[PDB]
Parts: sequence; C-alpha cells; structure tokens
Amino acid sequence: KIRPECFELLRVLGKGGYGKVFQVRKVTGANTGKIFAMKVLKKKHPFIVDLIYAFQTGGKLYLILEYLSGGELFMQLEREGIFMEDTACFYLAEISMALGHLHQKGIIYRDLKPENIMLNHQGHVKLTDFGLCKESCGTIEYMAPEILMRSGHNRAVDWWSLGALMYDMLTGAPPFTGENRKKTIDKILKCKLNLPPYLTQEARDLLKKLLKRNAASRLGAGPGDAGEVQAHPFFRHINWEELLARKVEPPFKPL
Amino acid sequence: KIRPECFELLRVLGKGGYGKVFQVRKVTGANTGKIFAMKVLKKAMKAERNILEEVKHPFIVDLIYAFQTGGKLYLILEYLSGGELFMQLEREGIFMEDTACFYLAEISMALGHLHQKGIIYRDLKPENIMLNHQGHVKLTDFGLCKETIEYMAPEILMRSGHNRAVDWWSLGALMYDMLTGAPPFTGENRKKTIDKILKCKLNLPPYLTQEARDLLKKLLKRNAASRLGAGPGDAGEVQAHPFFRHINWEELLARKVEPPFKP
Repeated sequence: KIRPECFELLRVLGKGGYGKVFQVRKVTGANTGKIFAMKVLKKKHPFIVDLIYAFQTGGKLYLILEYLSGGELFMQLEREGIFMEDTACFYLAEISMALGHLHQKGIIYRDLKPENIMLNHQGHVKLTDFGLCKESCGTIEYMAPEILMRSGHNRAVDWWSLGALMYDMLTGAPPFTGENRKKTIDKILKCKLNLPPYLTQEARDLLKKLLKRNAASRLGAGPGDAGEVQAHPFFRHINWEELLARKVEPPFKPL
Repeated sequence: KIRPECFELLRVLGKGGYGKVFQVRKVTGANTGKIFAMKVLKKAMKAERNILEEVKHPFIVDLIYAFQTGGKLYLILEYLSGGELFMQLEREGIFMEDTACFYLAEISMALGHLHQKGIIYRDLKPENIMLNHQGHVKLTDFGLCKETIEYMAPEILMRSGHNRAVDWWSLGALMYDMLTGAPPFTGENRKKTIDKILKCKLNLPPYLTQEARDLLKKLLKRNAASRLGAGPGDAGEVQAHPFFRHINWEELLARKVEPPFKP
C-alpha cells in the first residue's frame, strides 16, 4: 500500500530542520488529487498539525503531514508588523493551549520561533513535533538550584519562548537581539529586559513574568502550567471553550 | 598480577555510595603491608574509574590499582588518615575566615583541574572532602560524573545544570557552611529545603568580612550565567577574588602552605 511513489513533488516548502519538506499531490490511493506536505528524513488536537501517513523505505523516513494553506502566513504578518495587541492576544492564546497539551503529554517544544508557527485555511495556529523537541537523593542542601529543577529540560523553557514571541509580535523584534550570535546569546543570558512605552499595563506584566530569567519563578513553570499563563489579565478577553472550538474568528485568514 | 587476596581487609570504611569501601593491607606484591582504601563494586547494580585514572592532582585522591573479578570492580585508592574536613567543623563549630580560606583555595584548585578536563562534580557535599596524613584537601567520592536562538530560553543556551557553574555554587555553599556553622538553605523537610534554594534569599551573617560576603553573593548567585567562576577563566575568576588575596598558588599546589589543623 502507501509508499513514496504514491506522491508527486510540486514544490519545496523548506529545508526546515534536517530533511527537506515538500508540498505534494497524492497520485494513486484513495486521496488521489488531495495535497499534502511530505517531510523526508535522511535516515489529535486542533492546534497540532495532523500526521496522515508515515513510512520507512530506502533509509528515508517519510512523513505525510496535512497541508496548511496559511502555512507561512504568520511569518509574513510579522514582516508587515500589522500586529496590534488584541490581534496578538489571539495567536498567543491558541499557542498557549497548544503548549499546555504538549506539556500534559510530556513534550517540550524548545523552538517556538515565529518560523515554527503555521496557520490553517481558517487562520488558526498549528504546531508540529520537530526533531528539536524533547521529552518531559543524597543531600541537596549543597547543590545548585538548577540541578534541583531539571533545567533546560523542563516545560519552563516553552514559556520563556512564548514571551520572546509575544515580545516580537508587539515591538518588531525579539527581546535580546545582538549584532552577532555571540553578543546575542550573551545579551540573552545577561538580560535586562527593556519594555517599550506603548506596551499596555497587562502586556508588560506578562512579558516580565514570562521573560523571568529564573525558570523556577517563571510564569507557567508551576504545576498549573498553561493555566497559570492563561489566567493572566492580558488574556481576560479570551473564552477558552470558544477558542478551543475554533469558534473565535482569527483576525487574519489566508485569503 | 594484582588480585583481591593481595589484600587483607582491615576495616569497613563506609557503605556510602554504590558498593562498599574497605581499608586494606596489601600482603603479596612489592609495596607490602602498605595500607589502602579499596572500593568494591558488584558489577551487577566519564566513569568513577576513568576519572580517577586520568586525574593526577595533589588535592584529589590518587588511584593505585584497578581490576575486575566475578562481576566486581576493584579500585584501590590511596588511604586518607585525615578523615573528613567537616568533622573538624563539628569540633571547631565554625571556621575563621582564613582557616576556611585555606581549605577552600585547595578545593578551588582541585575543582579547576577537574574542570579543565571536562569533569564537573555536580555534588561536592562537605563529605567528598577528605584529608590526607598531611592535612590537605582530598576530593574523594565520584561515581560516574558528567562529561534561531533569539527565542530560546537562557537555560538551554548555556546547558544550565550541566556546566562548570554547578560546582562553584557548591563551593559557595561549602564556604557558607564553613564560616557560619550551617548550609545556606535548609528547612524542616526536603521539599521545604528545595524551595528555599530555588527561591534563594541569601542570609549573610553580619560578622563576615566584606571579602567573604562579596564572594558568597558572587558564588551563591542563582543565575549560573554570571555566577563567579562560570566564565572561561574558571577557577581563575574565583581564585583572583580578594578573599584569596593572601594565598600563594604556586606554594599551595606544592603543599608548602600549612593547614590550620594537623590531625
């Protein structure tokens, strides 16, 4: 049944990660004509991109993931920067739900860069489960706090990234950019978050609590996870059942 | 040549850590009647042996022989007659700034060497810290010790939890427990103690010199990124500190500096 020849290559969508991701028409099979995204590796949630087929062959693992028309519409809305606060609150809210579910299933994203945020024909968020996403007694009075809290491998990494993303959606750039990779990484680690004057009172409060250097105190790091972050006043206008239902109208649907 | 029975068991030293550790007397061989420490590990239960084998430092317990038997590993380490440093802490109650400074410097040098070798302690309790007949620091217990970006968290950006800064905090803690008779943070229970550490409100005793307190706030810095010693200078940044201004490193590495306690 389903094998690599069941597909014809239309265009390349990205080198994204290791392996190329192709757009594709299914030639044979039941879905003849239907368009998919096929991710090749050289070897159910409304906000998670559905996987359809998966097969192994001549040393190449194939992934036939649903195709998303507004698949790059986010990375373009941020180039126009037409993002207003209330506009961004929508995407951050759906992503927060996407992160919460990935967390319950014990998955951390780590990435969460605007280039990793896709949209569907309706305009809602869709994430993946990349190859950069990871999974999750003597006397402790002498060991560092980072060891006691499983650093860089717990789900607080994602909430920092939610902030960084939010920060970029409301200003035009990420919190700690530098003239080169070295200076950037250092400005990141050494911090000192600068919040512009236009950011609202709720926006800045959330930004300060997501971009807290101390992961332990970082918002969303508690056991309530996304419940902690969704409860922020910045999200007061969101109705989570209506959002989860995709019954909330996205301000930007790829026409 | 070396085998198990080349050793007669003289005393059980500690069941602490994986396996057991005996004091032994060698009977066969050349160096005969030489007293040692022997770590016995039931094979059935980067490495404790790999590390000890490679590391050749005066402030770290030397390894003499190593061999495997019937599902067992045998590390014959040098014997240390000075016991544990902090036993002398129980007695003295607390250490004077320079008494602690001596021991701390010795440990700094030991940690520095382990670091240049890509080895990080991760623990460093006040119990891995032994003393030899002379009265100098001996780092003892190991086990199997360790070793686009605009939106990533700083933890991920620096391997937080698996870098050199981890040991520098421990040094700090140790130091804090040396001057004041207690560890930095503790509570009526484990979960209470852990919380105290994670939300580290450092309480420095008023009777500390400015030097000591500058280093404790610099060593016990919650953010590993700027914790003193976290930099590429490593123990260099730590030893540079004016708290160590009266220390001569060439001398100290030569055991020519005298311990404030001769056991």
